[PDB]
Amino acid sequence: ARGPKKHLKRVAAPKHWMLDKLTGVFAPRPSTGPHKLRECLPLIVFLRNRLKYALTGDEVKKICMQRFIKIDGKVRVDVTYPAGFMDVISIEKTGEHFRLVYDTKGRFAVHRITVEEAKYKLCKVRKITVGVKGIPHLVTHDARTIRYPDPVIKVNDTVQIDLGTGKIINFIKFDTGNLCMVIGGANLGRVGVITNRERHPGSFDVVHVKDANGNSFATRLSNIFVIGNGNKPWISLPRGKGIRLTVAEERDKRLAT
Amino acid sequence: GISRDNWHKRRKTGGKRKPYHKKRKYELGRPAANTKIGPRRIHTVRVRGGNKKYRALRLDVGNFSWGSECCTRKTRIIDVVYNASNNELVRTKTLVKNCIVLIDSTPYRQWYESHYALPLGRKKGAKLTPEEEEILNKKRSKKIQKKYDERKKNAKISSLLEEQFQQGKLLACIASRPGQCGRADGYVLEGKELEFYLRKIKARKGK
Amino acid sequence: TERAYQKQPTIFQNKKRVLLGETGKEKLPRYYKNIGLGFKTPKEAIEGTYIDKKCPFTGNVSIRGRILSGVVTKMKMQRTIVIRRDYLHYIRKYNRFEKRHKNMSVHLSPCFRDVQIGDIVTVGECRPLSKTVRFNVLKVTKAAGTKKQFQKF
RNA sequence: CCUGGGCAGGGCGAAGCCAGAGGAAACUCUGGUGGAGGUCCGUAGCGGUCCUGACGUGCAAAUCGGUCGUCCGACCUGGG
RNA sequence: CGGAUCCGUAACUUCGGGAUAAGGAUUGGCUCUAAGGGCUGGCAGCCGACUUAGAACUGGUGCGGACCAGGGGAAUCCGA
RNA sequence: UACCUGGUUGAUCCUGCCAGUAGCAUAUGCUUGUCUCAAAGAUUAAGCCAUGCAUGUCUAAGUACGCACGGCCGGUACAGUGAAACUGCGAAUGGCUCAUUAAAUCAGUUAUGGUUCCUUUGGUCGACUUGGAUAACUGUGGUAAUUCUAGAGCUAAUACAUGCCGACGGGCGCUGACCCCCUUCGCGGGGGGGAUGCGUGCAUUUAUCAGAUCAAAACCAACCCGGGCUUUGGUGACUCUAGAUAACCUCGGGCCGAUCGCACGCCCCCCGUGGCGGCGACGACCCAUUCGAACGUCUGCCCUAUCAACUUUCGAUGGUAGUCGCCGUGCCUACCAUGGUGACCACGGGUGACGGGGAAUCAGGGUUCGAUUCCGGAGAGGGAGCCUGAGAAACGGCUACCACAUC
RNA sequence: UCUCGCCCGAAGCGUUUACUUUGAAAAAAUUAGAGUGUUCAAAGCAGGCCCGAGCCGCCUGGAUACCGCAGCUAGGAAUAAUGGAAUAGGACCGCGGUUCUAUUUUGUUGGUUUUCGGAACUGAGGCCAUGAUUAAGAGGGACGGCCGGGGGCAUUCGUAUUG
Ligand SMILES: [Mg+2]
Ligand SMILES: [Mg+2]
Ligand SMILES: [Mg+2]
Ligand SMILES: [Mg+2]
Ligand SMILES: [Mg+2]
Ligand SMILES: [Mg+2]
Ligand SMILES: [Mg+2]
Ligand SMILES: [Mg+2]
Ligand SMILES: [Mg+2]
Ligand SMILES: [Mg+2]
Ligand SMILES: [Mg+2]
Ligand SMILES: [Mg+2]
Ligand SMILES: [Mg+2]
Ligand SMILES: [Mg+2]
Ligand SMILES: [Mg+2]
Ligand SMILES: [Mg+2]
Ligand SMILES: [Mg+2]
Ligand SMILES: [Mg+2]
Ligand SMILES: [Mg+2]
Ligand SMILES: [Mg+2]
Ligand SMILES: [Mg+2]
Ligand SMILES: [Mg+2]
Ligand SMILES: [Mg+2]
Ligand SMILES: [Mg+2]
Ligand SMILES: [Mg+2]
Ligand SMILES: [Mg+2]
Ligand SMILES: [Mg+2]
Ligand SMILES: [Mg+2]
Repeated sequence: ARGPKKHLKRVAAPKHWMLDKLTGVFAPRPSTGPHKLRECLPLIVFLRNRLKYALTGDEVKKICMQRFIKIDGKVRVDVTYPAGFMDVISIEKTGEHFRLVYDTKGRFAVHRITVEEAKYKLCKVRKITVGVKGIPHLVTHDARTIRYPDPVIKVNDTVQIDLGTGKIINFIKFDTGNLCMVIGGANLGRVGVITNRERHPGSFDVVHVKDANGNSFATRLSNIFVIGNGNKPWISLPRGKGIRLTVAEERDKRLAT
Repeated sequence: GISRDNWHKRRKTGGKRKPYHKKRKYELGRPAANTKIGPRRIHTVRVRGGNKKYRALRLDVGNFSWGSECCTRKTRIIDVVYNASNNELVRTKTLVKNCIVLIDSTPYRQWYESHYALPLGRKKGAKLTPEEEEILNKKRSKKIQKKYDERKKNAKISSLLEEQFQQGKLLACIASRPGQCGRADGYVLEGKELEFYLRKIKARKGK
Repeated sequence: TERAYQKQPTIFQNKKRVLLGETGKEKLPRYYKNIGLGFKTPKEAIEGTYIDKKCPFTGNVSIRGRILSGVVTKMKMQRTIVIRRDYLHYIRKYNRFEKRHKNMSVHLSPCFRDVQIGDIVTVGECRPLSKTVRFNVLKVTKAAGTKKQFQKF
C-alpha cells in the first residue's frame, strides 16, 4: 500500500500471542521498538490475556499511564509497547519479576525470579563496528548501542548487561560446549549444548546442537541465543531444561498428572 | 511528469508490455540543468526523505586538487573544453561529472613559491615581480630543507606542465557532479591522462 | 591499448618517478581485487592490459546471492555473452519431466580467453549491470572438447 | 524500292554476373552490379483533343494563343 | 497538387504492375564537423574535384520564394 | 460408501450416445412451530446519485488580557475550568470493488556491500533572554448564495528570523625571530631546542598516503643503553568502517536550547542581586534497530498456428562516458558495434482472468471454481499534471480536458 | 599434506547434473487430528480443583501432521548421459638454466648480494603391467556366385484391326 501499515488483524496475528477468533477483529499491533513483530509480545497481551490482571484493555491503558508497569527500569506509557526475549518485567509493589523465556511449545512462558537475579540481564550482540574518533560501538539485538565495550567480543556473543548502570559485564565467546537456546524457527525454545558449527560461504551457516538424554537438533545462526557456560545456565529456566520430549511423552505426563 | 521507470519498455524479445500503472511518485524525474560558467547561482531541490539537493544552475568559483604534490586551492572556472560525451555541450559550456576545466594557474603560484622556491612562469625576465621572492632570505636550515625539496626530490613538472604554466592555464578533470552537490570539484590532469586529453584537444583543433 | 574516452578505475598513475629520468614498466599500478568465495583470481587479471569497469576482479561489482552454471552459446555481443541453462520440470499429473531452457545474457570479462562455444561456465548474481545483464561470469570450467587436435590451414 | 540526314534530360529497373545468410537436401532469401523495353514524364520534330477561344470581306480560298497525344521508334524527313 | 529529400503505400492482377497510388514532414541565408582521392621514400610527407550526412546561429513561418511544373479517389460501358 | 439402470432389433451380442442417480451453488414454486450460528447488489451496469453520517485532537508539561464561570484577595506580571485561534501529529490507516493486468501482479527462496525511512528504543548532543509580522478579538463591508474573503487597531510561542557567554587553551601541520654542542682561519658540515602568525571538532564535496601471518646472514655511511627494542577492527569477499594530509563547506545557508512543568530544600558569603539543580514532554547533525516501501536473483500461469518469425527512425541488444533519480540500471542523452528472442511455441490475439492460502467433488490419479472476511496488487466516471508531507501522482487533496450533473 | 593445534580437528573441495533420505525453510486462517459434557452437536479454546465465605490460593491446554514444484545443507552410488591417454601437448617423484615478488634476521636507519616461500618458461632421462572393453540374431561399408516383368535409352519380332 502507501506508507507503513497501521492496523493488524486477529486472523493475520501470529500464533504465539494466544489470541481468539470470537473476541475481536483487530489484533494489538505493537509499536516500533527494539524487537520485530514476529518476536515480540505486547504489554496489553501480557497484562490482559495471559496473567489475568485486567479483563478489558482499557484498564491496562489506564494503569500503564498510572505509572506502575516498567520495563527494564523505566516506565512505559504505551499500552502496546513491544517486548522481547530475555526481558525483565517488574511492577513496583510485590515480588513480580517476570522473565520472558520461551516455552517448549514456543510460547512466552512466565518465570518469577528473585530480585538479586532480576537486577541483572543477559543480551546478545547483534554486531560491532567503529565510529567517531575511532571508538568501538556494539549494537545489541535489544537496540542497545554501547561505546567502548571490550576488545574480545565476537559478533555472535552473549554479554551480561546491568539495567541500573547500562554497563556490560562477563562476556562469553561462541565456542563448542556452551549452552544455547534457540529463539526462532520451527524449533524455538530448545535448550541445548552447542555441538558443531558448519560454515558456508552463502551468507548462512548451520549449527548442530545436542542436549541431555540423547537428543540433537540443527538451526541457523540468526536464531541462536547463548544462555549458559559449560552446561551452567546463567538464568534459571522454568519447567526443567525446557526440553521437548515427545507428544506421546506429553500424553504420558498428562496421564501421570 | 518525467518517468525514469522501466515498465513502459519492451521485454527480452521485444514484446510490448501492457500499461497499468500511472507513473507513481517513487520514480521521479526532474529536468536537466545545464550548468553555465556565469556567477555563482544554486537553487534548492526537495528530496524524498526530507533531504536537500543543491542544484547549480551556473557557477563561477571551483575547487580543484593538484595530483602529485597533494595540494588543493581555490580556482576560478574559465572555459569548458572536450566534454568527451556530447560535443554540443562543449559549445553549450555545461559542467558535468567528467569534463575538463581550465584552471587559472595563479592560486597555485603562491604555494609553489612558498614551498618550491625559484619558481617558473616569470617570462624569462628575472627583473620583475618583487614578490618576497628574495626578501625572506631563507635564514635557517629550512633553506637546506627547501634545497632538498627543490633539487634532491628535484621538483620536476616537466615539459607538458611547463608549457601549460608558461601559457597560464591548466587542464583539469572534474571529479564530482555539479547538478547534485552544487560543487564543481575536480582534480588536475597528470601524465598519461594529461597527454591523452592533450592529444584529443590537439586533434580537435587540428582536423 | 585503449579506444575510448577515459579508462582509469581507481589507481593514481604518477608516483613522480622523475628523479633521474627513466621509462620503466607501467603495468605495475594495477588494481587487484580478490572476490573470495574460494575462487582463484586468474593471472590475466594480474599481468593483463585491459581496463574494465564491470569486471568482478577490477571494478566495484560485488558478487552475492546465487551461483549458477550454464553453457556458452554466442559471442557476437560486445564484452558480454549469452548462456543457456537446460533443466527439467517435474509435473504432478503426468508424473514425468520435460525440457525447458531460459537463455540469459551474462557479462563476460575480457580476462577469460579461450571462451569457445560449448563449455560449462559458472555464473554468479551481482547488482544489475544493464537491462538484461544481471549475472557475471565467474569460472570457466570445461575446455569445450579436445583442444589438442588441429585442422588444415 | 534505292540512297542519305536526325531524335535534350530524367523515372520504372528484365536476362546475365558478384558477395553474404538459412537449410539435411531440394532449394530459398538479402545487398549490389547490369542496362532490357513496339516502357512512363518531357524538348526539338510529327499530328491536332478542348476552349466549339481569336479571326471569320482574316496573316491565311484552313491560320494563330493556351490547353494538348507521341517522342528509339508500326518514328520524322530530303533527292532519285 | 506540381521540383527534390525522408517515411508509407490499398482494391485487383496475366505476379510484370497499379505507383510519382493515396497520405505526412523538411526546403532560405551564414558558419562549422565527418566521410568519399591522387603523387613520392624504405608507415610518413606533398597536391586538388564536387558530392552526401549531421549540428549551431538567424531572418516578420520565410524558404521549388521568378522560371521550370502530375489534382486525386470510387465505379460502369467499349476497345486488350 | 473403488456401485449403475432404461432406450436402436422379431430375438441376442457389441461400439455408441441420450435419459434417469447423488452432491455442489444461483434463482424460483409451495409450506413453515422452537432454538444456536450464519451468507447477502459478484455475475447485467468499475452505470448514475437526492438526503444523513463516516477524522478529529490539550496535558501539572508549546501560545490564555475571550467578552464565559469563580479564587478570596491583598496587590510585587503569571495560579483553577476555560469556548475559540496560532503550533505539531494524523487524514498516505481503515472501509469498498476487481474494471485493466498472462513471468505482469503474485507464491516459494535469496539481498540492498545498489537506497530512503516518520515514530519508539540506545550513543551523540563540549546572553539576566534579541527583532519584525500575524490569528483569535473589536469595529467595519460586499453579492443570491460556498468551509467566500480584503481593508483599520493590537497581541502572543516549539510562527519565521537574528544571535552570545563558557574554557583551559591542550596537541598537530607549515612558516618562523631566537638559542646549544663539535670541527674548520673562515666558508661550510652534523646533531639537538624554540617565542610570534595562519589553519582546528562531527557532516557535506574532492584528491592523496600508510595499513596482518614466515625465518638466516655477509660488507659501506650515521646513533641509544648496559653483544643487544615497538603493531585499528569485520565480512565469503571492497571503491567496508576507522586514521593522516591541503581546501570548499554552497544566502533557497547542516548541528552545537535566545522552551515548558513539578516538589522544593541547602551552601561559600559583604546584600544575594550567586551557585549546589534532581526528575519529566519537543527534535537536534549523524550512526544502528524497529514499521514499511522499492527496483532485484532462480522456479511456477488458461485457451489460440484460421497468431510463424518478432523487436530496432519515438533503444531493439551491448559497450564507453554523462544527465535525472534516493541508489544499480538504455530511465534519458552523444558516439560506436549489430545485436536480443524463437517450433523446448517467441511475437500477436481472446479470457464471462485480480494472483494465492483455499472450496466443491469421497479408491488412487484427477476435474471445475476462488469477486468475496487473511496476504499482496490495482482503482476511486476516463485519463494527465502537481503542492504539502518521511511516506500520494492521494481523490471524504488541488489544476486543466471529455461525458454527466446542482443553484 | 602435518603447513595449520602414532591419531583427531582444520584445510586442499568436488567435473556437473538427474534420483533419493534426513535437517533447517515460511503466515495465520482452512484440512486431518490431541485434550476439553458449548445441555449432545455445528461450535469455541477453554477450564479443572481444595476451601461450611477465612488457600488475601494452585494445576493445565491453546499441540502435532501436510505444506506439490523452485532454492540451501548433510549422506547414498543402483539405473539413466557426460570428463579422461591415440598425432600423447598424459599423473607422480628429484635434479639444469632464465625471470619476479613480499617479509624474518645481521642492536636501529639508508645502499649491494645470497639462502629462503611461491608464481611463469625452457632442456634431458627414468618411473606407468606406459595409454585403445570384444565386436550386439544393432547399424553402416567392402568382397563374389547369383537373383528378379526393379528403372532408363536404343533396336528387333509377332498376329489382329482399319484403309
Ligand atoms: Mg487500504
Ligand atoms: Mg579548416
Ligand atoms: Mg513507348
Ligand atoms: Mg502511368
Ligand atoms: Mg499522361
Ligand atoms: Mg493542323
Ligand atoms: Mg491548333
Ligand atoms: Mg471556334
Ligand atoms: Mg469580326
Ligand atoms: Mg506536348
Ligand atoms: Mg504535356
Ligand atoms: Mg510517352
Ligand atoms: Mg475500396
Ligand atoms: Mg490507379
Ligand atoms: Mg455488369
Ligand atoms: Mg485502342
Ligand atoms: Mg445402451
Ligand atoms: Mg446426464
Ligand atoms: Mg537514444
Ligand atoms: Mg476482467
Ligand atoms: Mg474429496
Ligand atoms: Mg483428489
Ligand atoms: Mg506490495
Ligand atoms: Mg511487489
Ligand atoms: Mg491509489
Ligand atoms: Mg481514501
Ligand atoms: Mg465518497
Ligand atoms: Mg549358376
